Formats: sequence, structure tokens, C-alpha cells
Amino acid sequence: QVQLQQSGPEDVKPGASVKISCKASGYSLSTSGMGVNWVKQSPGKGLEWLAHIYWDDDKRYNPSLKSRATLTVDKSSSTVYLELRSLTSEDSSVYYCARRGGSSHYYAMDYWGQGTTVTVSSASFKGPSVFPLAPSGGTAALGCLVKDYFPEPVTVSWNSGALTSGVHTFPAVLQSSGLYSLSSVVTVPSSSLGTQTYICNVNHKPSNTKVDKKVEPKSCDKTHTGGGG
Amino acid sequence: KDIVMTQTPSSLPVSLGDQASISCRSSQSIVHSNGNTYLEWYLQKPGQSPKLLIYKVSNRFSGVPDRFSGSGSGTDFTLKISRVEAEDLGIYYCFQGSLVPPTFGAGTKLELKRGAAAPSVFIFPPSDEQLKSGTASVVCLLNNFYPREAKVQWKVDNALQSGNSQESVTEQDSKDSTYSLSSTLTLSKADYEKHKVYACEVTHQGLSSPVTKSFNRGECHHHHHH
Repeated sequence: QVQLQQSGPEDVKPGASVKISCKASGYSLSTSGMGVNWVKQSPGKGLEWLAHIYWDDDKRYNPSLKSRATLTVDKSSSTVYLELRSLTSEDSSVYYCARRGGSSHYYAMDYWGQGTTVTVSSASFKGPSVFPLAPSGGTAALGCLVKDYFPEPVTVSWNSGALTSGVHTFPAVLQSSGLYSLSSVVTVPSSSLGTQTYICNVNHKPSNTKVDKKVEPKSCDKTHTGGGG
Repeated sequence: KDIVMTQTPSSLPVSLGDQASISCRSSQSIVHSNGNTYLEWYLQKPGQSPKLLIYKVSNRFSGVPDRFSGSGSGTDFTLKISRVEAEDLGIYYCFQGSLVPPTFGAGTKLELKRGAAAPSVFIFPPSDEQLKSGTASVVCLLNNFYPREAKVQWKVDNALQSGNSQESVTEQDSKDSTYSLSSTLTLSKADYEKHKVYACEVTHQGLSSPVTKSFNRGECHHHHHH
């Protein structure tokens, strides 16, 4: 019944601080040998160790954090807190807590929390603009460009979920403006373009926006093709 | 004091049933002063937290299948999977907790190997709606290819573009194990209307020669326009 449960996601402005929590169940934080590691995972930076608090309340921090982090444990709730101050975009990551499982497992991290996403940005919460990618072997591709929203995620479905086969929704990319953008595409029979309605449904809960964009054939297309094999 | 873990390879395409081997080399000794070596292996599947596989170099954590084994001599350590099953796919991390700060390897992504497949390529001009707002996004789509490596080059009136595009790639698809990729070229409306021909050229192992998709702006026909 050993478990670690972390607080929900955080979106915050640069220069601000964040306090995330880690509640342990099924065992005692004061059990000799036990401790709580904090680790973060970034998109291309892999995993990095951040800090550790031991059963005797001893605290250690990674020098790379430049003393911006503080660990507290209030032993009421069996909950450990990590506070990180003066945040910048480089602090944007998924933050995990994990139990250093004592001598028996040679202090391996045997149980992990579900992770907390921390996004550090100056962008305000904002719904996406949705633009059609008009359709153009008997197969045609069409889709929708979901542009300039914050934060993640958006959900995209086609024809209210009726169309799922051949659908690709791409990972969002952060633009230089601090806003996200993605595309969702689907391949369909070209003979269906005149008669089948194709609608992308874009949900963005953080801004409480729902958009349904019908994607229509172009009326003429002169796309050229060269080379290939 | 400051240990770098060099984990290789960064990605490992494997067939189901095959043996897989992942190596991890520390930049210096990770033998603790008490004589023990605190080397651990973790597996993180997509959408999930990392999970412990092996601790103290070679000990299997409870519930971990015996097809997983670890070994280590000096500063060289190895995770072995005797027969790869579908649930073993994901990213593997080595970790030393002997010296402070504890450090991780960069990770090894265990992927499903398959036959080469050429992408289907599509190009999309910007919508009228987007142009009204003063921005033009041109999108190049690469559908269902393998392996992951692909070259997408934007060309505008034969001029090679750089720095004004961004790519996004899907994970391996659950049914056919292929990838898909989108590339987006973004310009101001003013710059977009400065030029006639927009092209993306795709180079991939599955293609005998690079494929180009292009369009001529201001077009799709007519004599007298619009």
C-alpha cells in the first residue's frame, strides 16, 4: 500500500516561486533509512536529481539550483514539500518525488509519484486559432492547424470522434512567441471529399474554448510533384 | 564528485524475442566509501513515471521479470534483456546514487524494429482565414514512414530556407510502428506574397530519390481571375 501522490500541475510567471507537495502512504517517513528524492524530467534534458530529504529531516540540494530550492516536511500529513524560487523557462519540466527505499533496496527509488508539470512562462492563458488544411492512389490528406494557444494541452477529434482511423495529431511545438502550435491530420478517400463533411473539434480547457472547424476542399488545386521513389 | 553517466546507445531498434543490451559508463569510480556500488536501472514507459528495475548493479527489484539482468565491472555497467517483449518498450535510464549529486544517464529508447517504409508526402498552402490575420503558415506532411530519420527542406523560389520552420514527430504508431512528421514554414503575409513557388523536398531511405511537393501562389482554373 506504499504510495506517493503529488499536487496538480502549475503554470507560473518568470521570477515567481512554486511549491509542490508529495504525500506518502503505506509507510512511515520516519522509518530509518527512508528518504524522499526530487527529480525532474525535461523534453531533451532527460532526468536530473534535484534534492533529497532524509527520515531524520536532513536536507541536500543540487548545486545547479543555486540555492533556489527549499525542502520542508510537516509530519502531520506525511507530506513533503518542494519550493522553487525565482523561476525561469529552464525550470519548465515534469517534477517527480520518489522514495529512497532504505537499506533493503540499497536506497533505490522503488516508489514514484505521478509527477507534477511545472510550466514557467510569461504568456497568459489563451485559446487557439484554428485554420483548415484543405484536402488536395485515391487518398487525400486534410487537417487543421491549431495555432497560438497557451498552455498545453489541447484535444483534437474528428467528426466528434466518429473519424479515428488515419488520424495523426502531432506533439505541440512551443513557438518563439511563447505560444504553442500543432497540426492534426487525417487521410481519407479522395472520392469522399465532395460528399463527406470533415470537422475538427478543438477543445482547450485552460481557456474554456471549444472550436469546430469544417475543412472544405479547395475548389482547385495545382500542387506539383517531382522526383520520388 | 560530479559524475557523468554515458549511456549507449541513445536508441535501440529491436525485434520482439531478440536480446537487447544497454551499456552505461561512469566518468569515474562510483564505488561508495563503504564499498558498495549504488547503480540502478529505471524504465519509463510513455505517460508513466519511471519504475525501478535493478538496484545495487545486479539485484532485480521485486516483480521484475528474470529476463532483466544487470552487471558491472569497474566503471562499465550493462543492462541485459534476454528476450524483448512488447511491454519492455520505452526509455531506460541508468543512475548512480553513490556520489552527490546523484546523476542519470541520458536514456536509451528501446524501439520496435521493422522494414523501411517511404513516407506519403503532402503540402498545404496557408488558409485565406489565416492570411487575413497577417501570417502565413505552410505545412509539409510526411505520413507513415520508417525509420525515423528524414530530411525535409523548404525552398521558396529555389531559395533554401533555414530558421523559419519547425518540425514535430509522432511516437511509433501502435499498429504499424511507423512515424509521421509535420514541418511548418511560417512567414508574414507580406513576405509570403513576395514569392511564387513554395516547395518542400523530402529525403528518406524508403525513397529512391527525394520527393518534392510544391505549389504556385496565387493559384489553386481560370484565364481571367479571380
